[PDB]
Amino acid sequence: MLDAFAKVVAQADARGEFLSNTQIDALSKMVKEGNQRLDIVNKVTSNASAIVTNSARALFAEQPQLIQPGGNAYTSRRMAACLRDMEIVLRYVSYAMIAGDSSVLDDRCLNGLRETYQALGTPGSSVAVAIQKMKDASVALANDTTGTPIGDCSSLVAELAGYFDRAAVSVV
Amino acid sequence: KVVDRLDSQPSAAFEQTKQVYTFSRYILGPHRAVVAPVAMDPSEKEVVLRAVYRQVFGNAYIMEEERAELRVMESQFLLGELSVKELVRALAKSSTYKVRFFEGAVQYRFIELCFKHLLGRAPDNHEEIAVHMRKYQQEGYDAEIDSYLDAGEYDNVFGDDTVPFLRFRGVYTPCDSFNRQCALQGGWANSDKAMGGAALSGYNGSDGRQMSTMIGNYISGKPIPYEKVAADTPLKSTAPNWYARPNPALAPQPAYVSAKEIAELRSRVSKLEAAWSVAVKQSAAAKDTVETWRAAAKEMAAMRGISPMGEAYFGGIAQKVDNGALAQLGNKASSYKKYLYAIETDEVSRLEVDLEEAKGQLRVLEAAMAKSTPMTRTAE
Amino acid sequence: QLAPPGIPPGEDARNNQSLRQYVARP
Amino acid sequence: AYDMDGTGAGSLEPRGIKSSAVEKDSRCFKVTFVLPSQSRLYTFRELQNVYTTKMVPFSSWYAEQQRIQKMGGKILKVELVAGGQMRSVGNQ
Amino acid sequence: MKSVITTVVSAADAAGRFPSNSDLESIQGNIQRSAARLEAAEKLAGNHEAVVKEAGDACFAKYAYLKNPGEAGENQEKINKCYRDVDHYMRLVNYCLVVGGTGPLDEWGIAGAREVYRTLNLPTSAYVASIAYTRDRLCVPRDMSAQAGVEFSAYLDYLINALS
Amino acid sequence: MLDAFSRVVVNSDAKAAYVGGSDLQALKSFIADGNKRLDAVNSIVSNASCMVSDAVSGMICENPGLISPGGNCYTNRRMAACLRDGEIILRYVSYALLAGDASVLEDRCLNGLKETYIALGVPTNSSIRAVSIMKAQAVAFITNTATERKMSFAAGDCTSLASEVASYFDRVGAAIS
Amino acid sequence: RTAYPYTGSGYGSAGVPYGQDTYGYKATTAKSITETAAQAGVFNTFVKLLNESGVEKLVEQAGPYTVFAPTDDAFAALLEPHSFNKLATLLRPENNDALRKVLMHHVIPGAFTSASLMDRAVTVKSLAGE
Amino acid sequence: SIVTKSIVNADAEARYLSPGELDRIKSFVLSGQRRLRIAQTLTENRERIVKQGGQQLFQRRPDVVSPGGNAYGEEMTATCLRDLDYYLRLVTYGIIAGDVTPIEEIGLVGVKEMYSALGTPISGVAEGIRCMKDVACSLLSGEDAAEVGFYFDYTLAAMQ
Amino acid sequence: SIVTKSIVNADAEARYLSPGELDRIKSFVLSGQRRLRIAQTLTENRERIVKQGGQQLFQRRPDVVSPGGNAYGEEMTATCLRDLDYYLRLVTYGIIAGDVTPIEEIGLVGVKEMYSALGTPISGVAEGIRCMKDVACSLLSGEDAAEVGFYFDYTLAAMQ
Ligand SMILES: *CC[C@H]1/C(=C/c2[nH]c(/C=C3N=C(/C=C4\NC(=O)C(CC)=C4C)C(C)=C\3CCC(=O)O)c(CCC(=O)O)c2C)NC(=O)[C@@H]1C
Ligand SMILES: *[C@@H](C)[C@H]1/C(=C/C2=NC(=C\c3[nH]c(C[C@H]4NC(=O)C(C=C)=C4C)c(C)c3CCC(=O)O)/C(CCC(=O)O)=C2C)NC(=O)[C@@H]1C
Ligand SMILES: *[C@@H](C)[C@H]1/C(=C/C2=NC(=C\c3[nH]c(C[C@H]4NC(=O)C(C=C)=C4C)c(C)c3CCC(=O)O)/C(CCC(=O)O)=C2C)NC(=O)[C@@H]1C
Ligand SMILES: *[C@@H](C)[C@H]1/C(=C/C2=NC(=C\c3[nH]c(C[C@H]4NC(=O)C(C=C)=C4C)c(C)c3CCC(=O)O)/C(CCC(=O)O)=C2C)NC(=O)[C@@H]1C
Ligand SMILES: *[C@H](C)[C@H]1/C(=C/C2=NC(=C\c3[nH]c(C[C@H]4NC(=O)C(C=C)=C4C)c(C)c3CCC(=O)O)/C(CCC(=O)O)=C2C)NC(=O)[C@@H]1C
Ligand SMILES: *[C@H](C)[C@H]1/C(=C/C2=NC(=C\c3[nH]c(C[C@H]4NC(=O)C(C=C)=C4C)c(C)c3CCC(=O)O)/C(CCC(=O)O)=C2C)NC(=O)[C@@H]1C
Ligand SMILES: *[C@H](C)[C@H]1/C(=C/C2=NC(=C\c3[nH]c(C[C@H]4NC(=O)C(C=C)=C4C)c(C)c3CCC(=O)O)/C(CCC(=O)O)=C2C)NC(=O)[C@@H]1C
Ligand SMILES: C=CC1=C(C)[C@@H](Cc2[nH]c(/C=C3N=C(/C=C4\NC(=O)[C@H](C)[C@H]4CC)C(C)=C\3CCC(=O)O)c(CCC(=O)O)c2C)NC1=O
Ligand SMILES: C=CC1=C(C)[C@@H](Cc2[nH]c(/C=C3N=C(/C=C4\NC(=O)[C@H](C)[C@H]4CC)C(C)=C\3CCC(=O)O)c(CCC(=O)O)c2C)NC1=O
Ligand SMILES: CCC1=C(C)/C(=C/C2=NC(=C\c3[nH]c(/C=C4\NC(=O)[C@H](C)[C@H]4CC)c(C)c3CCC(=O)O)/C(CCC(=O)O)=C2C)NC1=O
Ligand SMILES: CCC1=C(C)/C(=C/C2=NC(=C\c3[nH]c(/C=C4\NC(=O)[C@H](C)[C@H]4CC)c(C)c3CCC(=O)O)/C(CCC(=O)O)=C2C)NC1=O
Ligand SMILES: CCC1=C(C)/C(=C/C2=NC(=C\c3[nH]c(/C=C4\NC(=O)[C@H](C)[C@H]4CC)c(C)c3CCC(=O)O)/C(CCC(=O)O)=C2C)NC1=O
Repeated sequence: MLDAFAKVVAQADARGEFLSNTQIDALSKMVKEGNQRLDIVNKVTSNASAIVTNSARALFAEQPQLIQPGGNAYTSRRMAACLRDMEIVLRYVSYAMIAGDSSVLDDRCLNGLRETYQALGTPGSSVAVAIQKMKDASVALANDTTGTPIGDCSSLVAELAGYFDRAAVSVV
Repeated sequence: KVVDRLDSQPSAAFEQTKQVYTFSRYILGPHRAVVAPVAMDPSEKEVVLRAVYRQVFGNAYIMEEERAELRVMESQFLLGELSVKELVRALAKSSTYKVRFFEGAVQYRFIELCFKHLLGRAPDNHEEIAVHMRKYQQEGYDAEIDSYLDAGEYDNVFGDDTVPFLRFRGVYTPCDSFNRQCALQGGWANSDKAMGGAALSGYNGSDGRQMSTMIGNYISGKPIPYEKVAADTPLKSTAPNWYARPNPALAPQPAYVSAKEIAELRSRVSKLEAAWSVAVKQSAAAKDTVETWRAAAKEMAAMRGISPMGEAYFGGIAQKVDNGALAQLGNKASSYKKYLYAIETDEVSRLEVDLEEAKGQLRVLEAAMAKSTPMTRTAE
Repeated sequence: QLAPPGIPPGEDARNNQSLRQYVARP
Repeated sequence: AYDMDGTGAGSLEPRGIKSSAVEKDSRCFKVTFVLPSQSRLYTFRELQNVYTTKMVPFSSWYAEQQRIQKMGGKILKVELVAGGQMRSVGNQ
Repeated sequence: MKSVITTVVSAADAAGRFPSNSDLESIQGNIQRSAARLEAAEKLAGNHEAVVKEAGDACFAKYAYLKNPGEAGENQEKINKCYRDVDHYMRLVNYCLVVGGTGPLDEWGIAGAREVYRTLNLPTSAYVASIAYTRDRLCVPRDMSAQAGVEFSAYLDYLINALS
Repeated sequence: MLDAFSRVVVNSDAKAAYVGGSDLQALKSFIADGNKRLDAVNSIVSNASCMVSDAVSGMICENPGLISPGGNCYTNRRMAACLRDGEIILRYVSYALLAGDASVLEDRCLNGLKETYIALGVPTNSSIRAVSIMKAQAVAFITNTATERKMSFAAGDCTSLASEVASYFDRVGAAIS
Repeated sequence: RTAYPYTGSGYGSAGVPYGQDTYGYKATTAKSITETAAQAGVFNTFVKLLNESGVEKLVEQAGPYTVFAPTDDAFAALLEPHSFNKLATLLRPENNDALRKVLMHHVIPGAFTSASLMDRAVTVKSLAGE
Repeated sequence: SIVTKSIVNADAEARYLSPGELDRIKSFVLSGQRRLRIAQTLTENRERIVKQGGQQLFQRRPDVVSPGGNAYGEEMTATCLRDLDYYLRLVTYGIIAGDVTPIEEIGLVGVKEMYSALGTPISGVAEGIRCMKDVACSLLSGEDAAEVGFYFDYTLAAMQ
Repeated sequence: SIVTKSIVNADAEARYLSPGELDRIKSFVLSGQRRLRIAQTLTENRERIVKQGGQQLFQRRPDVVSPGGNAYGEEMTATCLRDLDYYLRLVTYGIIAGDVTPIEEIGLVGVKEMYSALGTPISGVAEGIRCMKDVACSLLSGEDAAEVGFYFDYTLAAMQ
């Protein structure tokens, strides 16, 4: 686990180099973004229960065969384990958003998650549908004003969409 | 009562700038009052000295070889016993001034330059010009510079610490004298060596005649042509950069005019200003459709009032009456916005705008037709 | 997609290893 | 869909005028012509105006301009009022 | 007008100097302070008709003597020409925020207003009770940002200072 | 005229020095408290009109002899003049607060201001009382403790600016004294 | 009684025929660029160069152009010491490609009228590419 | 005018006017003195018609003048009676012309587009015309009211 | 349907569908899961969307239910809300069909002639559909409430 600032230092140390002036200014504008990054993380954790339980409700409506007897999410424990995995992935994606780096997300959330779902028999293509339903439920909740000053957050919301896409290809 | 005192009077004790300068062209351009403060830095003694050499020499260009005669009277200003009105007295009495504007100039041209340089004022009428000639013939050049400055006019306008500027006075005592000022300060990029012909008449730029045009307009009281007031003028240096719908700018005199297209233009202004006389008369009474019913519609709507806003249930449902001054009358935001679009919507204003676009085109098409015998023509 | 099993991502040791002593990763 | 699908001599469709317009072409001319009837003196139909100025699509100008010539008409002017010149794609 | 650029080119041209280093430095401050005051000009462009309506009837609720016969609100034609004047002053403040300084309010909205309000007997307290109302309705995080509300309420107070 | 960055060059020129790492410390403090300075000058010119009539009318309510026959604020020609020069003094004070140096208040405005008032007949003891009332208001707006006008700032303290501007008003209170 | 009547027949009309002559869609009286210039008698050198250089083929196309044709006195003003140094070699019979690039610079795509250019600064690309 | 409508029908057939179509014009021009009297007696009763005809409109439709209605305020009811004055003017044109084509081309073609763009209830406009017809017909004899009643009723149909 | 308009359009030219026309059919069958779910969410909120929509309509238009209005009385207001149910049912057909052609062929062709004959103000039916759009758009997500609102705005434009 290393953030976006330590990712630059880890690359410079293997070269034996100081950080040049064009690299410090690329890091001084990450500080300038700053408050806009913490506004995104505040908005996806304050609604973190609503992101999971709405995207789950919209996933068994499109795929009703998951909750039929014989489906992978039919029982009390198999339904609660379905909502559990979505909260874990959403937890680690917000860790990578506050870090600026997807290192913590694939260190300890995505390593072996694909081979876990093959062992259990869980359809990993339907798990990817659930990550994408949590993606746009939190992308749309990032770019609404609602107590924030007006400005451009377009590069940070594109960064947050990249973590949801990385988790959705590392699962199937 | 709009203005209360002119600029020819001293300023009152309760104002910073004068009143007639506040809505004149004074606020819009570079012809303003530069004042020397009480204690001057040597960098901001140049800001007062560059403004003097602009005005008193009339955008002539003093080379540094010929600024060397002025270092004696410059330093007497930089010390601080010569005020600005005493610096310009010695600068007018200089040698580089008398070579430029006196020793090749007709006596009309020298007085109208002294009216432009020492005062901010083109020469007003003729007997004022005549009395200023009638000191130089009797008292010489020396006392005649004390005529412009040691009268009441210089003290009331410039005092003793303002550099002279071309005054945009507001009130002009003949209205012709506004035209003289625009014909004398004729351009930011101009100077009296060019306008007086004092470079082309002589040898290698020296030995010039400083001869005047517009001499006859002083004696015979005759207006200046409008081209000399609108094409090369202080009004283009102090241009307000408005949107003006009759744009006052003089268009360039075209090559290839023809007497056919002048006759169609001359006719159509007579169609427009005859229509304007019969449309102005038609208006002010019966222009408005909803005006004869206004007293009948104002006597019908004067009941059912709800003081605590939110009445008029009309059944049990609720209605949201607002008691604003505008909406009580039934008006909207488009009720006051219609006054802004009355330029391409009114019939009395469409005629007058279309009339004066045409007399603009006619005044420059006619004047290009004042050219003659070896003219090559066109087929439109 | 993901780093090899066990390797902490972004903190590899073969980053700037020269060719003359580079060891192929099993 | 377009008039240049290869139909020519020795085909099943009768020989007619073929245009070089694309499917749903949107180029139109502006023409002017006079076209007398030359048949009213044995039909006795009503009298009609024969001086015409109208906008005609590119897709039909070959057939129309070739019909006005067969029937003795005279074309006085023609101009392109809609469309580009030597455009490769974008005439649709 | 009076902008950042026009003051540093007219003080230069009075001296005879090229655009110097302190000139280009002042135009950099036009780049930093830009997005604050271009954010209040756009809030005024899309919400002016609701501002002018609310600022206009504050003039007549406060002074209801204007609607008497004899005064400057005696019919529907003068009342429409009252709300029109508030929409002129509000449109010039939007022009001042776009230019950068007090260019448009000086030459188009102030220079002569002390004269045309005396002859036409228009009370000027009725003008400023409409401008002071909008300055006091500004809820500085709701309406716009906090730095836009500084730039907005600066020209609002510049206008009240000129009419009073 | 001068400002803050030009005083530290004029001082470092009679000693023929470069301006190096020690003299750069008072200036980096100046450029870092710059947004506090503009926030204080904005808070003064935005209330400039109402401060002067606050002050001239307070100069009357404590001294009724200024509106008496022959008093220096008797006609409308003289009462308006007292409201004019109050606005010039507040203008030249707020120039010096923006620059950071009273080098412009003391050579344009205050240089020769005292002897002018003697040639006119302006009482100096009452014109001190006007600037003193204006000092109480300018330190009230900077510290956001005006009782009837709350401007909206970010949270912090501007006590040094409230004391830089109090010395500017005391120069005017000492020059025409 | 008005100033600007409206055209049309029948009830609710003003007494002015449709289109001022009962001609809703009038025919084009104007002529081509190459012949409206040859008719004026002052674009003599210009039109002769368009025919000799080959640029006349695209000045007749239907594309809305805005030509800036120089008067015959303009082509006779090229005898200046400065401008002669730049263009005196275009008189050689082998420099036709250089003449086409100098002529095609005056054909602007689009119909820019003198009233639409009032107080507006516009930048476009000529038919030469600059 | 029926003279205009009677010639267009003949030119479409490309023939002279039939003997019957000529009887239309002489029977129409014969009644010219009568139509001038009818339309003129309505012209002298504008305020009594458009005002009485308007107030009755404000009792059968009290919402158009209430808060939120289209004609709420001094100005919207002033513009209210302006429309009524337009249509009483057009009805007198149709009486002298012997046709409804004056009313049709002025105030009936595209009327639903104009009023829909203004937010005005077209059903409330026709209610004011039905109220002006009763005031108008009460000042004329039954011989005349039955004749002028057709021009009022023809506009009501097109306005629905 | 999207498929129908592609087949009839390529029949008028007497040719096969092009790859650009077949991509629109592939792109449409891919969104079939989202369309069947959005239509289901509206069908489950009939009584709320309809009752909620007709409740707001009688506050913006209190005259339609007052004495004299078209929908005056319980029986009339019942048929009032009956019409809103027709257009809510048609909107669910358009969301599932992939286009607005079911809304047009059922209840938009001749709608102004139908409502002008019944005496109903067509401007009130468009106001009642705009109120149902706000209620239906408050039960959906960010992007699913945007497209469903477009099907409500198409019906109002064609109803004016
Ligand atoms: C709606 C989600 C889809 C789904 C989920 C589902 N998952 C499970 C079971 C497990 N999930 C894990 C996941 C993790 N373990 C970890 O350590 C981490 C962080 C690194 C994650 C994300 C594990 C270990 C299990 C098995 C153990 C357990 O029961 O907790 C199940 C239950 C499978 C079963 O047979 O019990 C479901 C249903 N399945 C779906 O159908 C949805 C598409
Ligand atoms: C993009 C997500 C938003 C948006 C964001 C902006 N926020 C801006 C400033 C700002 N943001 C926060 C939130 C954050 N910072 C924190 O310290 C904490 C909690 C510890 C959180 C949750 C704060 C506090 C601030 C204030 C910073 C300040 O103003 O001093 C901002 C820039 C401000 C501006 O330029 O106006 C932006 C753009 N704005 C948007 O439009 C989208 C919706
Ligand atoms: C209503 C709340 C006001 C009020 C306003 C009136 N103004 C009248 C005339 C008027 N106003 C102006 C200034 C205005 N015009 C501009 O172009 C601009 C800025 C771009 C401004 C601020 C002018 C120049 C005029 C005269 C020409 C005109 O009619 O517009 C007016 C009519 C008075 C009269 O006709 O006698 C009224 C009623 N009156 C009030 O009571 C408060 C102050
Ligand atoms: C002392 C008088 C006040 C106080 C002042 C503070 N203001 C602070 C920050 C601040 N002020 C402004 C606006 C200012 N900067 C400009 O560029 C212009 C005009 C062009 C002005 C008027 C800005 C932009 C800022 C920075 C914060 C922001 O983004 O809004 C401030 C914070 C210290 C600092 O950032 O330097 C203080 C303490 N605050 C008070 O509470 C007293 C009453
Ligand atoms: C008002 C009824 C007119 C109108 C007048 C405008 N005049 C403008 C400037 C101006 N006006 C005069 C006339 C007047 N001043 C005099 O000194 C004398 C005689 C001694 C007279 C009759 C003059 C000479 C000038 C120019 C002087 C100056 O500007 O200082 C003016 C401003 C135009 C501008 O700012 O560019 C206006 C609007 N305009 C009208 O629309 C009505 C018809
Ligand atoms: C460049 C246009 C090529 C290309 C080559 C890449 N090489 C990568 C890593 C790498 N390169 C070398 C050989 C290098 N080291 C040496 O000492 C010498 C010669 C003296 C050479 C040429 C090694 C041994 C390695 C691996 C060790 C390391 O990571 O530093 C590399 C990154 C690969 C990766 O991280 O997976 C690239 C991308 N890159 C291109 O795109 C074209 C094919
Ligand atoms: C008001 C608080 C005083 C007061 C003031 C009066 N001043 C009168 C004339 C006057 N005032 C000034 C001061 C002002 N002008 C400047 O240029 C500067 C600094 C740059 C300042 C502060 C001057 C120079 C003059 C004389 C010249 C002129 O008026 O332009 C004045 C009129 C006297 C009279 O009418 O005879 C008054 C009443 N008087 C007071 O009693 C309080 C204390
Ligand atoms: C150009 C800039 C600009 C503005 C400043 C506002 C001005 C403004 N504010 C409100 C409207 C409002 N403004 C507030 C704000 C407040 N009320 C309080 O009691 C608090 C003191 C304060 C918070 C700062 C509230 C609560 C409303 C809604 C209730 C109301 O209208 O009073 C309205 C009515 C319409 C609306 O809701 O927007 C308008 C025009 N609009 C603009 O376009
Ligand atoms: C006899 C007449 C008479 C007066 C008029 C007042 C005038 C007056 N006000 C203040 C004191 C002040 N005066 C002002 C001035 C103003 N307040 C504002 O908000 C406006 C901008 C401006 C009025 C238009 C301010 C801001 C203070 C500081 C306290 C405060 O009001 O918040 C002081 C000095 C300090 C004090 O006394 O506490 C005086 C003399 N006093 C008098 O004895
Ligand atoms: C029987 C008398 C007669 C003729 C000849 C005629 C020609 C004619 N040629 C046309 C186009 C055309 N004609 C050509 C011809 C040529 N391109 C070249 O390079 C060669 C120089 C030339 C072949 C010799 C081209 C390329 C077009 C299409 C122009 C375009 O699409 O831009 C068109 C436009 C309609 C259409 O193309 O379908 C007509 C009407 N019409 C007539 O009534
Ligand atoms: C002769 C053919 C003809 C007609 C009829 C006509 C009508 C017409 N009615 C108008 C407005 C109006 N019309 C009404 C009408 C009504 N309010 C109600 O409650 C009733 C249902 C209804 C009848 C009184 C109202 C209130 C306005 C003003 C709307 C507004 O100000 O926004 C306007 C816009 C302002 C103007 O008068 O210029 C026109 C042009 N124009 C024509 O050329
Ligand atoms: C699927 C497309 C479609 C539509 C829309 C449709 C409408 C329709 N609306 C009707 C009546 C009606 N419609 C309304 C409507 C309204 N009243 C108001 O106040 C509102 C403004 C408005 C909308 C809610 C009323 C009151 C009636 C009964 C009229 C009466 O009984 O006099 C009737 C006659 C009775 C019936 O068969 O139900 C039909 C057929 N039919 C269709 O096939």
